[PDB]
Amino acid sequence: AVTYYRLEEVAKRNTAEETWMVIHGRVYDITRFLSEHPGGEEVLLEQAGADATESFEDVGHSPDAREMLKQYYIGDVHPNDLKP
Ligand code: HEM
Repeated sequence: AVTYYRLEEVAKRNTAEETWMVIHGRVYDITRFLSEHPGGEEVLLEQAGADATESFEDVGHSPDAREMLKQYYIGDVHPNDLKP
């Protein structure tokens, strides 16, 4: 039973205390990654709660970073929130 979030709840996690992001319709808690993030600490906080999809793809991220993504996954965006 995969879990769901809602953009709204996602959005509440705009801090360093707790960092969430949405990439390709999956939510993540990046909280712990920041320090590891080769491209920056500030870039991500710059988009907490946000759907950085467009952003992360516009910076080109590798398959390796993609794979890294799997460890910070917390769920997917609510279907009803999915934008089709
Ligand atoms: C969990 C989310 C993210 C993960 C796991 C991740 C991972 C990585 C990794 C592994 C690299 C180094 C080389 C590569 O694999 O391409 C990298 C570089 C970088 N990423 Fe991220 N990234 C994430 C989110 C973002 C976002 C949202 C942005 C922009 C808003 C961003 C901007 C950058 C920049 C600027 C660099 C390095 C400088 C450059 O290559 O231009 N990253 N990231």
